[PDB]
Amino acid sequence: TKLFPKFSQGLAQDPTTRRIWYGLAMAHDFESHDGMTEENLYQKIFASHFGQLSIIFLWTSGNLFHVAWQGNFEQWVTDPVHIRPIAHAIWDPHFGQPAVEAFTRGGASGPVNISTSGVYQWWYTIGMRTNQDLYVGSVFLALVSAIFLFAGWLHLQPNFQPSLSWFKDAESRLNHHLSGLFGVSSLAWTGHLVHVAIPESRGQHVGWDNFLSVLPHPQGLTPFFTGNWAAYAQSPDTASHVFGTAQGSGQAILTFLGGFHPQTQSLWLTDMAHHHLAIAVIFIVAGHMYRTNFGIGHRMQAILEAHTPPSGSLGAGHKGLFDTVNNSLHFQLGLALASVGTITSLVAQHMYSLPPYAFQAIDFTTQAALYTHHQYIAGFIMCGAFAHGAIFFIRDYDPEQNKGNVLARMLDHKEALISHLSWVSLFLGFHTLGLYVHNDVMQAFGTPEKQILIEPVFAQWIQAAHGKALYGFDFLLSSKTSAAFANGQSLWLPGWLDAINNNQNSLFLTIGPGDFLVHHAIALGLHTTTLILVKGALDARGSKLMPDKKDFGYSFPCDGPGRGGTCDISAYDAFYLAVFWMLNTIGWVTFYWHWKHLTLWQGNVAQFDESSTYLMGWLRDYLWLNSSQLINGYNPFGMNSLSVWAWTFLFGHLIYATGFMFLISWRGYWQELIETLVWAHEKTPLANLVYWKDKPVALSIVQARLVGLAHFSVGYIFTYAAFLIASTSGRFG
Amino acid sequence: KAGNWLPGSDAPAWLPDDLPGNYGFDPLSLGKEPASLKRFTESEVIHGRWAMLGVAGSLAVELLGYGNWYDAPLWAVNGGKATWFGIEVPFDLNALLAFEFVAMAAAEGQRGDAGGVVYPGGAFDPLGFAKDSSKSGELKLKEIKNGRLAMVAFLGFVAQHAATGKGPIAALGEHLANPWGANFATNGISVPFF
Amino acid sequence: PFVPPSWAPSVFVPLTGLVLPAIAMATLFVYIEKEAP
Amino acid sequence: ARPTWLPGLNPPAHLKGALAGDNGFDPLGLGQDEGRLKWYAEAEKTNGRWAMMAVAGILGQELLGVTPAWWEAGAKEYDIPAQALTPIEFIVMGFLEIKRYQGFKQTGTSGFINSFPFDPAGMNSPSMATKEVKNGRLAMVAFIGFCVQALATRTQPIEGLTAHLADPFGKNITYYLTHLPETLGS
Amino acid sequence: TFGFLYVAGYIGYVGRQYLIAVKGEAKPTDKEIIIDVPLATKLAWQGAGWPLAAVQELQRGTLLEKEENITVSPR
Amino acid sequence: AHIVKIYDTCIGCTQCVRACPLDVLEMVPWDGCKASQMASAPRTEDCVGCKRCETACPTDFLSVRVYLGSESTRSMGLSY
Amino acid sequence: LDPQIVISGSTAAFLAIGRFVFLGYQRREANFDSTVGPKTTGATYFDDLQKNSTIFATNDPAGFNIIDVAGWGALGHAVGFAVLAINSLQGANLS
Ligand code: CLA
Ligand code: CLA
Ligand code: CLA
Ligand code: CLA
Ligand SMILES: CC1=C(/C=C/C(C)=C/C=C/C(C)=C/C=C/C=C(C)/C=C/C=C(C)/C=C/C2=C(C)CCCC2(C)C)C(C)(C)CCC1
Ligand SMILES: CC1=C(/C=C/C(C)=C/C=C/C(C)=C/C=C/C=C(C)/C=C/C=C(C)/C=C/C2=C(C)CCCC2(C)C)C(C)(C)CCC1
Ligand SMILES: CCCCCCCCCCCCO[C@H]1O[C@H](CO)[C@@H](O[C@H]2O[C@H](CO)[C@@H](O)[C@H](O)[C@H]2O)[C@H](O)[C@H]1O
Repeated sequence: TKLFPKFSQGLAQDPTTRRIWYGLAMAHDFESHDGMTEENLYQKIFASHFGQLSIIFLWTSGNLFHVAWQGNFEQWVTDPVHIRPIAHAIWDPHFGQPAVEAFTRGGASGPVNISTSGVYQWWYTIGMRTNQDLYVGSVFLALVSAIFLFAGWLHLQPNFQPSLSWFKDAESRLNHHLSGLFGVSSLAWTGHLVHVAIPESRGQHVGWDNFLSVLPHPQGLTPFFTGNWAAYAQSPDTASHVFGTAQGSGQAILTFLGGFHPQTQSLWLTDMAHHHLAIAVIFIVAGHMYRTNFGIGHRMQAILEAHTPPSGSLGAGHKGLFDTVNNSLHFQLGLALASVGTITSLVAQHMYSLPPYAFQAIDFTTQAALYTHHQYIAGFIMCGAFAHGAIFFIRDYDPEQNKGNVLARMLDHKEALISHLSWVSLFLGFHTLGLYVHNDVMQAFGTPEKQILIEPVFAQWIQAAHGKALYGFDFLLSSKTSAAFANGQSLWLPGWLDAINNNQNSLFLTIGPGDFLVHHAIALGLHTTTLILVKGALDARGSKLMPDKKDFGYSFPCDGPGRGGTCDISAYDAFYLAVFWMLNTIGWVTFYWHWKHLTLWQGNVAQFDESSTYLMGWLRDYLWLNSSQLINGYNPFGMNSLSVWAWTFLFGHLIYATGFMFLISWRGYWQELIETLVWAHEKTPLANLVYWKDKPVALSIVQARLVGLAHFSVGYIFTYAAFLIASTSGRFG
Repeated sequence: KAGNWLPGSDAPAWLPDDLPGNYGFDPLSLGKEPASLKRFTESEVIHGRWAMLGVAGSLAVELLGYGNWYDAPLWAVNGGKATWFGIEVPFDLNALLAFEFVAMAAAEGQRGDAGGVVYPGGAFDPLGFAKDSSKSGELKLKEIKNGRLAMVAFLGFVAQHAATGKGPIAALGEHLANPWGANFATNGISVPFF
Repeated sequence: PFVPPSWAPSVFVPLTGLVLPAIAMATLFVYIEKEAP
Repeated sequence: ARPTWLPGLNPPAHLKGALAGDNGFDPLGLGQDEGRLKWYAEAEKTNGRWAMMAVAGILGQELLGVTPAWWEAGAKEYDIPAQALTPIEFIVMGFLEIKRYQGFKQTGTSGFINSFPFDPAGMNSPSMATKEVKNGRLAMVAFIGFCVQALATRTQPIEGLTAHLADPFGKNITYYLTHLPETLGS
Repeated sequence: TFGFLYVAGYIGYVGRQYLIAVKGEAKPTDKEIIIDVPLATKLAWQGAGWPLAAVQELQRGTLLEKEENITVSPR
Repeated sequence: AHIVKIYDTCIGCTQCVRACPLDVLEMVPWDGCKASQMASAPRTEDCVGCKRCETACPTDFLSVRVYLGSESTRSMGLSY
Repeated sequence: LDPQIVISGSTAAFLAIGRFVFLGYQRREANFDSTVGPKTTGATYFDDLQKNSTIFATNDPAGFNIIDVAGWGALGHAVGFAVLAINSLQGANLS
C-alpha cells in the first residue's frame, strides 16, 4: 500500500485520488490519527504552536526587511502627509514598458507597490526613524523565529516532552499568562514608550548606544519612589508640538490628556504610556489569584462548585464543568476563538475612531484596508468558534458527567433557543427589507417625502451621554452642570469633549435614519448567522430526523435519500451554510463603513444621508459610481497604476463564479462523466502506453462543499479588496 | 404572627410563625429556601440597626443646626477641617479612612466568624433587658419594627434630597407651610406627567 | 552591510517561482506515489 | 539536621544533603529530576567559577589603576583589532568548552581539556568542594552587585565602598536612587 | 404599534381557534385544504375580543401545552 | 469497507435484503420476533453504501444501519 | 505626605488584620481547596512541578508563614502607594 498519508491506514489503502485529497485534509486532525493517545495529542499540539510562532515572527521579519531594502521609509518620515509608502519592489518579466513606467512612483528606482497595511505609521510612531532601525529589527525577529523553531524541536525530545498532567495545570498557567505574558509584557512596553518612543517624538534620539545615559524624566525616579507620582504628568506636549521635533514639546511621560494630538490626529504617546502602565499593574495583580505550590490562592474547581443558585433555577449549576472544560480541547478552542474573535472586532471598531498611529487618519486607503482586514478575520474566527463548540458536543461531551448542570440544560431547551432566534431573524428581515423596499418605491415614484425614516434616538442618546452636543439632549457629559461633567473636567474631558465635537474625525460620527436601517440589517446578519451556527451545535448530537447523528461524527455527506432526504444534515454542513451568512454580514458592515467614510473624506456627507435610505442609492451612488476608476485601470487606450486592481477585480469575479459550479452541480453528474474519460484514455493509441496510479474519481460530496466554499470566499475577498483599495486610493491617494 | 400585611391573605408556609416581625410578607418568595432565609433574617436586623443609627444621626445633625446629612463630608473636599458638635477634630480624610478600615474590619471580622449570631447578649446587653430570653419576643418585635421604619425613612432622605435638594428637616418645614403645594406630586421629578 | 545586491530579484524571483516549485512538485509527486515496503 | 535557609524548615525530600553546600534551599522545586539536578549542580559551579574570576578581575583591574571602568573596557582599543579578537575567542573557547562537555558526560565530574577531574596539586575533599560553592555563590551575588551599582551609582566597586565608608548614612542606595539626575548629569 | 398588534393578534387568534376546532373532527387534514367556511366566518367575528379571551386563557393555564405532551429529540 | 449493523428491533420483513443491489444482506433464523428470522450482513466487503436497505426498513428507528468507512475499489463501485 | 509613615503604616495595618482578624477565615477557605483534591498523582518531573515539594513551616504561634507575610505586605504596599499617589495630585500645575 501507499506510504502517504502515514497517519491513516484507511486512506493509504484507497486506490483512488481521494487518498491524495483526504490525506491533505486530515493532516492536522490529530485526534483521528492511527495510534493516537491523549498524551501524544498534547505534545504534537505543543510542537505545532512553536511552528506557528516561528512563522509569525518570520513573516514580520520579512516585512521589516523589504521596507528597509526597497521602501522609502526614510523619505516618508520627513513628509508623511504627501508621500505614499512603498511595500516592496516588482520584478515581473511579463511586464511591458508602459507597465514598468506606470508602477514607477514615489521616487523609487523602479516599479514598486504602495503599502496599505499601515506599518509605516505604526513603526514611525514607536520610534523608528532610519532604515538601519528596521534592519536591526528584521535580524532580531529572524533570530527569534529560529529560537522558537528550536524550542519546538527541543520539547519533542525524549527528556523534554511534558507529561499529560503538565498540560492540565490550569491554575499555574493562568497565573503566569496573566501576570507574565500580559502584565510584564505590558510593563516592558511601557518601558519602551517612556525610554524610546516618547523621546523620539520630541526630537531626541535614543538607541541601544546611549539609552543608559539619557534620563526619561528630568527628575529620575525620585517621584516614583517617594509617591509623588504626579510629577510625571507636568508640562505635557503643547498643542503646537510638531511630532518628531523638539519645538512645542513637553516633559511629561505619564498623562491623561484624553484627546488627539492636534498635528498627527492620533492618541498622545503619554496617554498610551500611562494606559499600558495601568493595565500592567492590574494584570500582574490579577495573576496572583490561583493556587500553586505556595499554599495560597483559589482553585478553579472550588469556584465553579460553589456557584449554584440556591433556588435551583440553574439546576446543578456549574458542577462538573471544570473537568468538562479541562479535558476537552475543542471546548477550550471554542472559548479561545470566541474571545479572540470578539476582540478582533473591537480592534477594528476602536482603531478607526481612536487612531493610535501618527498620520494614520489622513491615509484613507490604510484606514479602509485595516478595518476591512480585521472585520473579515473576526468573522471567520467567530464561525470557527461555533464549529469547535459543535465538535465538542459530538466528540467530548459526556452526558453522565454533566448531569443537570448549565451545559446539559442548554440541550434541554434547545428548541426554545432555536425557535426564538428564528423569530428574531424573521422579524428583522421582514421589516428591514420591507422598509428599504418601501423607500425604493417612493423614490421611484418621485415622492422622497413619503418614505419611512426613523431617527436613531436611542443611539443618538448614547452619543449625548458622551458629550456630543449636536442633538441637544443635554445629558450627562453633554450638560455642564452634571457631576459627571465636573469631576472629569480636570483630567480628560477637555481633550475628549474637544475631539468628540469635532465633526471632521471618526470619533462618534453623526448618525441619522440611514444609519438606523443599516444597523438593523447588521443585527439580522448577526442573529441569522448565530441561528445557523447554534442549530448546528445543539442539533449536532441528534435530531428527530436522525436520532443517532453522534455515531457518524462531525462531518459526513448525508444519511441517504430515505426518510425524505437528508442532504446537508451534519453539523459540518451547518457551519458550511453559516459561512455564507457571515460573509454577507461582514459585507454589509464593510460597505456601511466604507461608504459613510468616503462621503466624509470628500466632505459631502449629505450624499450618504440622502441616498442611504433606499437600496438604489447603494447600487447607484456607491457600487456603480465608485467603480469608474477601477475598471479603467487598463482600457483600449492604455493602462495606469490601477491596472493591477482592475485585473484583480475580474480575477475575483472569476473565482467566485467558479465556486458556483461546485455548489450547484453535485457529484453524480461528474463521476459518470469521468467514466467516459477513463474509457477514452484506455482505447486511445499512443496514450494508453502511459497510465495512472490513482484511479480518477469525482470529488466527494463533502469535499466539493468545501472546495465550492473556498472559491466563493476567495472570490468574495479578492473582488472587494481590489475595489476597496482602488476606489479609496485613486480618489485621494 | 405579628399581623397580616395583606388582610385576608394566607401566610407563606416557609415563613415560621414565631419569627419576630413575621407579617407574612413575601410576594416574590425570596425566603423559600431555609438556608437563604437564615441569612436574610440576620441581614434585616443588621440593616435595620445601621439604619436606626443613620436616621438618628441624620436628624440629630440638622436639629442642632450643624447642617444636613448630605453636606457633612464637604469639608474633606473644599479644604476645611472636621467638626463634631462644633468641636474641631484634628484628622483629615486619608487619616480617617485608616482608622475606620482597621476598626471596622476588626469588629465586622469578629462578628463574621460568629457564624450568624444576631442577638449576642452578654457584653452587648449590660443592663440585662433581654437576659430573660422569654419576654424578649416583644423587644425583638419592637426592634425590627423600628428597624424597618428607619430603613424606609432613610430611603426617604436619599430619594427626597435627590429630587428637591433640601434636608429632611427643611423638607418637613416646607410641607407644613403648604401641604398641598409642596409634596412629591410637586417636585417636577417624581411624576413626569404631573 | 545588510543591503542585498541590486541584482538579487533577477536571481531569486526565477529561483523561487520556477525552479524550487519544479523540484518541490517532483519531490511531492514521487513521495505520494511511493509504495510502502 | 543540617542548617536550613529558613529556621525550623525541614529540607525537601529531593535534597538529600549529599551535594556540597546543600542547605535545603529550593522553594520552587526546580531540582527534582535526578538527571537535571546533576546538570544544574555542574551548571552552578561553572557560573560561579566564571563569576569568581570576573569579580577578581574587576577588583584587580580597579586596584591596579586600570582605566577605563570595567564597563567601558570594550570601547577601548588594544593591539589586536576588535574584529580579530572574536574569531580567536570563538575557536579557543569552542575547543575548551567542547572538551569540557565531553569529559563531563563520560565521568560526570569537572575538569580541564583532557583531565577529569583537573586536580594537579591533589587538593580535593568534601571541605574543598563546599568551600568552592560558597565562595562561588558569593561571587555570583557580588558580580550582579557590580552591574547594578554601575547602573545606579556609576562608580567602580571599590570607589562605591569608599563613598559609603566616608559617609555611611549620607551615601547609600537611598541617596543614589533619588539622585540619578545629579550622578548621571556629571 | 398598538394598531398593528390588535390586527396581528386578531388574525393569529382566529386561525388558532379554527385549528383547535377541527382537531376534534374525524379527519382534520381534509378540513384544512378544504376550508369549513361556515365555521371560519363564525370564528372571524368572535376574534374582535381576542385580547380579552387571550388573557383569560393564559391565567387559566390552558394556553400552553404540557412539557410532557410535546415530542423532543434525544439529548 | 463500510460497516453494516443489524439491531434487535428487526421484524424480519426481508425488505432490506430485497433492496440491497449487491447481495450484502441475508435472512437467518431467529427467535426474537414473530417472523422468527433476522437480517444478517455477512458480506459487507461488497457494500457500496447506497443505503437502499435503510430506505426499505419499516421499523422506527431503523433496524439496519450503514456507517460509511474506508474506501476501496469494491466500496467505491468502480469498474476500472 | 511622608512616604515612610504612609507605606509603613498601611503595611502594618494590613499585616495586623491579616494576622489577627482574617487568619482564621483565610485558612478555612484554603481547606475548601482540599475537598476537590490534589492536582496530579504522578512521579514524573513535570508532575512533581505541581506539588508542594517545599512546606514553609513557621515558628509563629498562629502559623503566619512567609508566604502570608508576602501576601498581606503586598496589599499594604499597594494601598500605601495609592494613598500617596492620589494625595500627590493635589496642588499639581498643568497636570
Ligand atoms: C553581598 C554583596 C554586596 C555588598 C557587600 C554590597 C555593598 C554595598 N552596596 Mg551593593 N548590591 C548588591 C550586593 C552587595 N552590595 C546586589 C546583589 C545588588 C543588586 C540588587 C546591589 C545593588 C546596589 C545598589 C543599587 C547600591 C549598592 C550600594 C552598596 C553600598 C551601600 C549599601 C547599600 O546601599 O546596600 C543596600 C542595597 C542592596 C541591594 C544591598 C543588598 C545586599 C544583600 C546582602 C544582598 C543579598 C542577596 C540575596 C542573598 C539574594 C537572594 C535571592 C532570592 C531569590 C533567593 C555598599 C558598598 C549603594 C552604593 O552606595 O553603591 C556605591 C548603592 O547605591 N548596591
Ligand atoms: C486556532 C484555531 C484553530 C485550530 C487550532 C483549529 C484546528 C482544527 N480544526 Mg478548526 N477552525 C478554525 C480555527 C482552528 N481550527 C477556524 C477559524 C474555523 C472557521 C473557518 C474553523 C473551522 C473548522 C472546521 C469546519 C473543521 C475544523 C477542523 C479542525 C481540525 C482539522 C483541521 C485540518 O485537518 O485542516 C486541514 C486543512 C485543509 C484541508 C486546508 C485548509 C485551508 C482552507 C481550505 C482555505 C485555503 C485558502 C487558500 C490558501 C487560498 C488561496 C488563494 C489563491 C489566490 C492563491 C483541527 C483540530 C475540522 C475537524 O476535523 O474538526 C473536528 C473541521 O471539520 N475547523
Ligand atoms: C438574497 C438572498 C437571500 C434571502 C433573501 C434569504 C432569506 C432568508 N434566509 Mg437565506 N440564504 C441565502 C440567501 C438568502 N436568504 C444563501 C445564499 C444561503 C446559503 C445557502 C442561505 C442560507 C440560509 C440559511 C441556512 C438560513 C437562511 C435563513 C433565511 C431567513 C432569514 C430571516 C429573514 O430575513 O426572514 C424574513 C424573510 C425574508 C427576507 C425572505 C424574503 C421575503 C419576501 C420578500 C416575501 C415576498 C412576499 C410577497 C407577497 C411576494 C410573493 C410573490 C410570489 C407569490 C410569486 C430568510 C427566509 C434562515 C431561516 O430560515 O431562518 C428562519 C436560515 O436558517 N438562509
Ligand atoms: C515567477 C514565475 C514566472 C517567471 C519567472 C516567468 C518567466 C517568463 N515567462 Mg511566464 N508564466 C508563469 C510564471 C513565470 N513566468 C506562469 C505561472 C504562467 C502560467 C499562467 C506563465 C505563462 C507564460 C507564458 C504563456 C509565456 C511566459 C513567458 C515568460 C517569459 C517572459 C519574458 C520574455 O520575454 O522571455 C523570453 C525568454 C527567453 C529569451 C528565454 C528565457 C530562458 C528559457 C525560457 C529557459 C532556458 C533554459 C536553459 C537553456 C536550460 C536550463 C537551465 C536551468 C537548469 C538553470 C519569461 C521567461 C513567455 C515566453 O517567452 O515563454 C518562453 C510566454 O510566452 N510565461
Ligand atoms: C456552542 C458552544 C460553544 C461556543 C460558544 C460561543 C462561540 C459563544 C460566543 C459568545 C459570545 C461571542 C458572547 C459575547 C458576549 C458579550 C457580552 C456579554 C458583552 C458584555 C458587555 C458589557 C457588559 C459592557 C458594559 C459596558 C458598556 C456597554 C459601556 C461602558 C462600559 C461597560 C463595561 C460598563 C462552546 C465553545 C462554549 C462549547 C459548547 C457549545
Ligand atoms: C518578628 C516578630 C515581629 C515583627 C515582625 C515584623 C516587624 C515584620 C515586618 C514585615 C514587613 C515589613 C513585611 C513587608 C513586606 C512587603 C512586601 C511583600 C511588599 C510588596 C510590594 C509590592 C508587591 C509592590 C508592588 C508595586 C510596585 C513594585 C510598583 C508600584 C505598584 C505596586 C505598589 C503594586 C512581631 C513583633 C510583630 C511579633 C514577634 C515576632
Ligand atoms: C461604605 C460601606 C462599605 C461596606 C463594604 C463591606 C465589604 C465586606 C467585605 C467582606 C469580605 C469577606 O469577609 C467576610 O467573609 C465571610 C462572610 O462573607 C466571613 O466568614 C464566614 O462567612 C461564612 C459565610 O457566612 C461562614 O459560614 C463562615 O463561618 C466564615 O467563612 C468573614 O469572617 C468576613 O470577614
